[PDB]
Amino acid sequence: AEINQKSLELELLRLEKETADITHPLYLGQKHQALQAMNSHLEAVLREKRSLRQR
Amino acid sequence: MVEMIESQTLLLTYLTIKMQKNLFRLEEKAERNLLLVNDQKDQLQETIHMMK
Repeated sequence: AEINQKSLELELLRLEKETADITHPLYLGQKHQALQAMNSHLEAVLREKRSLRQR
Repeated sequence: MVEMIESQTLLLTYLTIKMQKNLFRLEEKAERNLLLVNDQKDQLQETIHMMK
């Protein structure tokens, strides 16, 4: 019985590790940040379109 | 007096041998019954674990 419990635990942990890059909050959070930085930059570029065109 | 003590010894010894023989038969039947039930327990436990 004890072996069976630990075996299940192991199986569960293995499944979680294999799918962490797309599922875990930590990794997903990093991707969000990178995307927000670029958004802001593009907003700025669009706001100064006239000046940039003139240049 | 020696004849009386010998008669007592004979009675006790007879009782003893008779009891021991019948007790061994019960112990064997009992252990067999316990093992059979224990085996049923083990099969149920394995099935429950797999379902979980």
